Amino acid sequence: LDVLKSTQTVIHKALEKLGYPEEVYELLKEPMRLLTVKIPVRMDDGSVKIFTGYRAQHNDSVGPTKGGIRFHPNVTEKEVKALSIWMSLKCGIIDLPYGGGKGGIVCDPRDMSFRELERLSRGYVRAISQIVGPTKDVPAPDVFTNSQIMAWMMDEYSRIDEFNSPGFITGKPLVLGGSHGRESATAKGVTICIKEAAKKRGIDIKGARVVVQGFGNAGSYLAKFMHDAGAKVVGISDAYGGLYDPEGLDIDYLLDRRDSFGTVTKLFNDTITNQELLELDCDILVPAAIENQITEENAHNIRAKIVVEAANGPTTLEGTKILSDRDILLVPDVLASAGGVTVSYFEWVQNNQGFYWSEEEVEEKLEKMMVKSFNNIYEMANNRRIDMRLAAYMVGVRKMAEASRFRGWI
Amino acid sequence: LDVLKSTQTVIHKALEKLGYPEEVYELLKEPMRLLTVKIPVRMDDGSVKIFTGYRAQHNDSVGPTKGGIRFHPNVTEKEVKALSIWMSLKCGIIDLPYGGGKGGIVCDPRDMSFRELERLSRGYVRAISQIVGPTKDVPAPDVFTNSQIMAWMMDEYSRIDEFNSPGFITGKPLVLGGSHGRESATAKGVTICIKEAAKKRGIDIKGARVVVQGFGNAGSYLAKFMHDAGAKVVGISDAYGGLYDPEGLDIDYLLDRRDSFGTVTKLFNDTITNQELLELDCDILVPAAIENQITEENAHNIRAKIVVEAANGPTTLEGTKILSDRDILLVPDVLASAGGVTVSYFEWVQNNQGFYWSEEEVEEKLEKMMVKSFNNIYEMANNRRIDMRLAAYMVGVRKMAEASRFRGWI
Amino acid sequence: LDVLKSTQTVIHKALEKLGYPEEVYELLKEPMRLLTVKIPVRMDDGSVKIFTGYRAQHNDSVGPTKGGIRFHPNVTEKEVKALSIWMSLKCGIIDLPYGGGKGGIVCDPRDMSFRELERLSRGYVRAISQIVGPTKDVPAPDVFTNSQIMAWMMDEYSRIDEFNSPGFITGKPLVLGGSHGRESATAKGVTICIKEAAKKRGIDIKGARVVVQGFGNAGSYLAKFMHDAGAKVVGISDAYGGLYDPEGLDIDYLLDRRDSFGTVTKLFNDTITNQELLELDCDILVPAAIENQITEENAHNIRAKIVVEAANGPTTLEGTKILSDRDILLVPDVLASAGGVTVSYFEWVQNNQGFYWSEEEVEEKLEKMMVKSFNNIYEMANNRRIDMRLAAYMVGVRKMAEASRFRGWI
Amino acid sequence: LDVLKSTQTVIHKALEKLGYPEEVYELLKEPMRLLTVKIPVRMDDGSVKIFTGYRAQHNDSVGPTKGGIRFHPNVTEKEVKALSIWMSLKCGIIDLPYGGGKGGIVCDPRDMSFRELERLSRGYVRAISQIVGPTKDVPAPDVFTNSQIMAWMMDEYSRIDEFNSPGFITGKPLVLGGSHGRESATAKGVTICIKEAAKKRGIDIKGARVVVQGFGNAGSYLAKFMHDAGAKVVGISDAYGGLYDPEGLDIDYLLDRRDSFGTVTKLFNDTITNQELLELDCDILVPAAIENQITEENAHNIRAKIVVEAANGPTTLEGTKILSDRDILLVPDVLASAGGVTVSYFEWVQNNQGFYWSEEEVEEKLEKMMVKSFNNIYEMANNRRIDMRLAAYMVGVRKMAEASRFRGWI
Amino acid sequence: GYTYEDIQKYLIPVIKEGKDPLGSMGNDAPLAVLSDRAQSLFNYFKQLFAQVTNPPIDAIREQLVTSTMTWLGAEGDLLHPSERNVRRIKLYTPVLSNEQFYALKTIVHPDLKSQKIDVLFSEDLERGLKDMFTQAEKAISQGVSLLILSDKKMNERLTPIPPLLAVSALHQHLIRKGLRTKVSIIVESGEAREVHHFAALIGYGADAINPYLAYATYKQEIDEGRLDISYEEA
Repeated sequence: LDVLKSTQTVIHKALEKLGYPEEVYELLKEPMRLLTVKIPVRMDDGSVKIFTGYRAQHNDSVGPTKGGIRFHPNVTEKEVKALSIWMSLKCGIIDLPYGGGKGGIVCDPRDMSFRELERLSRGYVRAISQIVGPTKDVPAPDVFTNSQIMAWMMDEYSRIDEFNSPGFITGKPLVLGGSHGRESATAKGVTICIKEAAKKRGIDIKGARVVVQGFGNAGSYLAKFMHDAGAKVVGISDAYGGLYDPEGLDIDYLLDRRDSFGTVTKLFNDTITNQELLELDCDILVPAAIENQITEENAHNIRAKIVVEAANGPTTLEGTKILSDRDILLVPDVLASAGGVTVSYFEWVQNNQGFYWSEEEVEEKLEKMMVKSFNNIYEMANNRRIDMRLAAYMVGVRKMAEASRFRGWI
Repeated sequence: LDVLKSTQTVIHKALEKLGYPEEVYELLKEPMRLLTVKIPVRMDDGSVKIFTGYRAQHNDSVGPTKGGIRFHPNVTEKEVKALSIWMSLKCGIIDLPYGGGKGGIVCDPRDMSFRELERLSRGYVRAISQIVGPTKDVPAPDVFTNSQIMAWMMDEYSRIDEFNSPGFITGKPLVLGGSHGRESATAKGVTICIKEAAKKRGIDIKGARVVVQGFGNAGSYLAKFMHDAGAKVVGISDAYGGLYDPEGLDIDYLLDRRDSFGTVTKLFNDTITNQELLELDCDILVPAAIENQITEENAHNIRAKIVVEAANGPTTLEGTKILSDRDILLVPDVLASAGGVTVSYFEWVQNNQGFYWSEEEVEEKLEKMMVKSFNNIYEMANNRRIDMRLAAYMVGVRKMAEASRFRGWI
Repeated sequence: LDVLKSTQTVIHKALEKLGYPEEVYELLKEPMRLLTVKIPVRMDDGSVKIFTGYRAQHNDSVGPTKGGIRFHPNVTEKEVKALSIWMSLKCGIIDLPYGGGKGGIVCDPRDMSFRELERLSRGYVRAISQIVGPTKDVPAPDVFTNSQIMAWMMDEYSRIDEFNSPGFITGKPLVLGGSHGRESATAKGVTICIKEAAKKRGIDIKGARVVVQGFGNAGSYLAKFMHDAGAKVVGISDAYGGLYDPEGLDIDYLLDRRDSFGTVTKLFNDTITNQELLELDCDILVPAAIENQITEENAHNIRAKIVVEAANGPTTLEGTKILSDRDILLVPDVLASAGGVTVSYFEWVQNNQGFYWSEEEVEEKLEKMMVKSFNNIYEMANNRRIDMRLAAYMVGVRKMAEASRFRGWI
Repeated sequence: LDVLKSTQTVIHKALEKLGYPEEVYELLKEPMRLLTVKIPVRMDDGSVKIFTGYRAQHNDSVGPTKGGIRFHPNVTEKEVKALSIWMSLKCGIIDLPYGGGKGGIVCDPRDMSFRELERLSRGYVRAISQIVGPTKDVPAPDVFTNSQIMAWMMDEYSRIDEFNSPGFITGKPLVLGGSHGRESATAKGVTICIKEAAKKRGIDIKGARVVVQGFGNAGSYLAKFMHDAGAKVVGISDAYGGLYDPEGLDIDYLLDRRDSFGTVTKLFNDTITNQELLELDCDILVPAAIENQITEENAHNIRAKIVVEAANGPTTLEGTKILSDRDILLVPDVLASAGGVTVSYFEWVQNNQGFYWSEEEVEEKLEKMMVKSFNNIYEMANNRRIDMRLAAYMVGVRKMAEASRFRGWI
Repeated sequence: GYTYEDIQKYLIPVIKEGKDPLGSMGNDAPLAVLSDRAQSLFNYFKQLFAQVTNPPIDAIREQLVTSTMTWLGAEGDLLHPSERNVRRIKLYTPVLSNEQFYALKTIVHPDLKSQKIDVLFSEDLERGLKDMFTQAEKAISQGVSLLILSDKKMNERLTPIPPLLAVSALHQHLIRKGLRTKVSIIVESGEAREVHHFAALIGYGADAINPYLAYATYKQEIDEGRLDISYEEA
């Protein structure tokens, strides 16, 4: 209900800290291009259903907008605008030549079918075809979207434009112009941020104790990366509980027994709950799981020197304040989870060139980009006695404000 | 009370009477395109102001949308959508190859300057340039908008498209591709409606006892046109009351140079009977002073064999039903005030052809079009045993529904 | 099997008579743009079927190609090319600013369904979208095609091009930009040709005896037009037989009892077979029915002074030779049945202008065009002692050859 | 015998082995676009000649089609379609973002003049300009076509599109946007294939007893490249017979300036053993003299541990099966001769980027690409227990099939 | 058929103790076929056991011998297997949570397709089963690899087919027609709250089950104050 207001508040605070006037905030608080469309879709039963779609473009001064499309019944204009602004912030943090964009459709994919989903995706692409393209707006997947939906959208756009346009949409399969590293991008970015934070704090990664809350794809890849780097993972968690071993957890065996959903717990063995998993003795803590897990009660009980928010908003304002008081280095999600956006940008670059890179090239480029962003944010937060979250917000808004001023919009 | 909800309701009943499924109403109740934009404008003081703009497109099945733009501070998304639906209804009634369109900007031109207005119009065109054009969306003027603004918009679009595009926007001056008959369009339309109604009935235009609640601009024009052949009985609602009460006497031609700003025609101190006179045994009635003058209480009091609406919402549903029961002809405003839209369509045709017509050609084509529309509405109303307002609504929605069904959207 | 060879032969003969060199024949014998495409269509059962589509464009020197699309299982490249050349001949005869085009799809609409037909039409439009448009190629309907299919194609093209394109395809419904007179066009053209031939031969239309073989829409409209003009229809035919009355046949009552398919015969009443209907005593004979009806045996028995080939190829070479020997004026189909093409051209003009004419305007314009074409052909065939068929072929090829020479292609 | 039917058969068996439905074969057996055009060309004698041209596009699911053009009088629709399918297979094997394309013109350049060839190429480009471009179809050279023709085509397309389009066509000179390594592409590709095959096997490149049936252009180049490290045993089929028979002896470098037109390298009167020598205990074999040199009779006679095909159809199915049973490695020609396509792809990438690479970069990228393709083919062949030719065919068709399924065409 | 006793003595104790609740004084009530009251089809089927010719085992003590791994998808070429045989989903537990069920439904992957069949009937149970069979065959022909039998969207007019009967009938039909190995069966039924129910469904063909109604009951108990443990842990 207040997501847009909160985003506006953080934008205002960042602009005030940077010293920009109020006209910049007036321009950047709301997107300058919001489109609402009605999509008629023929269903399997033969009836026709009218779906509602939204597409918001926060800014285009830096470059073409970059956004995602989510198929949820609770989507709203306010949510779409707020997430477009957040995407702009992420792009500015990573220093991409992108703006912020966000798409949404009011639907229930659980009740929808394969052919109905294809028809809905095509209809949405048609409705927004007038303001999107490889040079205007680049969509990607979000909740209840995947490579098949991206491929359907790409086919729709090519069928409209009379020529193939792989760069119009990212998140595609490899055969259609996808990029390697699309699955381990977030985990690799989190690993890079963890390594940089450890270097800054003097903690040696070799033998460092890491706890990961969440063993999905991101959690599994992150645990594998720490194990390869030499850090010891002393705790993992899944939907059924967690495990604890100060001397190591045998990540190889855990991954071998890992199923599709990421379950690794045994049946007749007691498990460790997340509440006391977060309180374990470790140097690095990584919540990549459900949000609102760190609060006042557990902030003092947390024993981690570094906390990295792999998931979205796993920490509250009070928890951040307490961690800052306790001198615990917090890595915000807006920075940690930018690996997916970076890999989508690499996919766009590959589509533009016609040349597709390899896993090693993607790895090294992502490493350099994330390291530069992390170092810039850390230097900003050291020069100004503020938090990394505020520093990241300022870094995100600076590029957009400067581009708008240079182009003369304000 | 809600204008949008009232429009959806009238569309629903018209479609139900026509015998269409509910999916047609679901499609036509809400426009399929709603673009919201933010326009930065540099004011004369060196500051920058962000203006909000809306553009609604309702249905493109029949053809390119045609819509006016109004510069008012009270515009809203719901109002814009409702006006787009009403424009679609008018276009369907007149049988134009157009759809429903509308636009608006939240601004106060009374406060804005000439250069500021030029910049605002140019920015609006730049913002909506992607979804407008001679083949997609044709803007036109509305309240607080005029030919200078239309010319600025035309220049901006021509610069964007790298070639002259006179047909993109209507309401232009003659030098830039304007059309004759723009000023007298609405008055002429009501005159043809009155003449056709009289011809359909047994009344002639020689005596033609005419009651008018206008005497301002349109009322004065229609009274003057009637005076050539018909007569007058009483004039009401001249911004001061029943200042005119010939009661069986005519009025000398006084349309040379006169306005209501100072007196009405001769002197403000002349005898005044009262605010509302009405009544009297007349044969033609033209109520246009305020919204909803006719109510249940005075529905049976009027003694006019023919009533022609010249304002917006001058009569209620109960009054319309009472008049229909009494067998008094009632010409809806949606049909009476279509002359401006017809003339804009003629201007669009002239721009497309490259050949510009004369006043006589415009007049004769307008006569043909409005006579055909009136005859179709009257015949369908007689066949269905319904009122003229409902008949007009059904005639308007029939074209859109049939086009959508043919194209396969429903 | 030899349709293309026959068309090539008639083109060669016409060019030889006109005196053009052999390079003109080499250019005009085959189309300069033939496209073969494969259309994947998802069927109701869920399977995928690959259909084969062809699109041929004979010439474009005069202007955009004009053609038709037929949904038949026996379509072939040779047939498509030959019919494109025939369409070019028709356009040249009528003096239209068009070329020749022809589309075809290998399918069985009888076994296909409504949704499958829609999908196939959309797929064909997509496959040929790269070489067609309002300025390149204008399709129309043919065997197993109608206004719904044309509307589907138009929707597909607009959905591709991001703006409505009514002029891309003709044969549409009125609501989507169709033209009046689309049903009586062929009959009206046949009537015009009959009247001109009677004027040339000195036969007075008043009281002239007319026999019509075929009482479909064309036959019924033609009979009505003759009855209105004053000529007496002494014979009509349907799928079950024919009637004969030298003093008149009560066309009003026959049309009143006419069903959808055109049957007017009684049940327990003996009828007149077509073989002896063609031999009836009359001044005007009009076969608008199955082909290969006039041959050597019945050519001498035919008692008609004027014969008009409303249908396609109802006469053979031997029959034409015998009629020429007997001094019977033969009006070829390529000229008589051009009313549909002319009305499609009028629809294209209306789409271009944005202004849609009326039945009277269409009637008068068609009258002038057909009268001019008939007079030109008659004068050519009188100046050169040849047949009207050869004169029409020469008139058709002259414009195309001159345009190619002027543009420098030969 | 029919090349098209053979191609359809190999596609069918590859898809069956991969485990795909029959609709995939139905889609991929025939190209989805076949444009036939007639080009008028003004010859130097003032006459006009009509040339026939064909352009086939097989599948655009993966990306824009890439195809060569050949100026031969024996070209045909079936040949063009088969070559387009083969090009698609090669692109899939190399993992390029291309589809299958091909073009041809029925002409005899040996008879045509320089200006006539320029005019013909320009006319071909003008004819097919609607369905070609950097994003749709990329032409390239083939037999009787060269960089001058490519440059003329590029100039014509640039004039049509009003801007420079270097990436529309490949094979251009360096000044116009050409790429290095074009000449030695095929020879280099066979060299990398040989080196990778030897590395996979236990053979080293020091001794490397090499038998070659070439000694003409490509054969001489590969022999020279091998001579740096490996040795030679015998050379066969030098256009005159077994003129070279060292039988365990090397050959001095004689690639400075020598050709087979006059003698071979030293003298034509040197001792000649016979036409076919073969046999001998060698470790590398390179047969490229004529089509189908290896048959059932001599399949078991060869004594080479590795065979690398460098010509078109040098081996039959029975021979391939015999070699596979004997466990002799066999590198298919479709993989061996992909260097030219890879270099054309590099040129396209350079045109898109605006940055042009060097010989070293081209060489290293070619090595990486061909090594990856060879490794993938070898691994898949080992996993499926099949031959390298079938493995290559399946690898080629897998990308196309997966792209089509993802896009929803089947 | 939920009851206050059922909830308070089977669902809450399961959360509290991590095991099936114990009891004493084995069943003295009549069989389902003899009881006047309407009974679920589950109660008509009795679990068998190993008495002689084969012994039972201790799963807890010999957990290294047991395996709950389940495969979802289509089996590859058994005689000539390569890669594609393991291009499927695998689960450690046949019981599916709501989020897992939604993810499986929304996979969308062309190779891994899903189709939902509403196992509901009004008057003709045989007709309902036959429509389910036809829908399954149509989905298999289209390429679907997951069949989701749902009892949801049921009202007074449409009653849910007994899930045990539906699963068994579909399993037998697909086995007869040689298509079972190409698909997997997910059940979304409210009549699944007991170990006996889950075991019967699995043994008669169900690959996975989703007790949405039991989850909803747990959520209601949590919301109304009781069962302080959170929804996810429950």
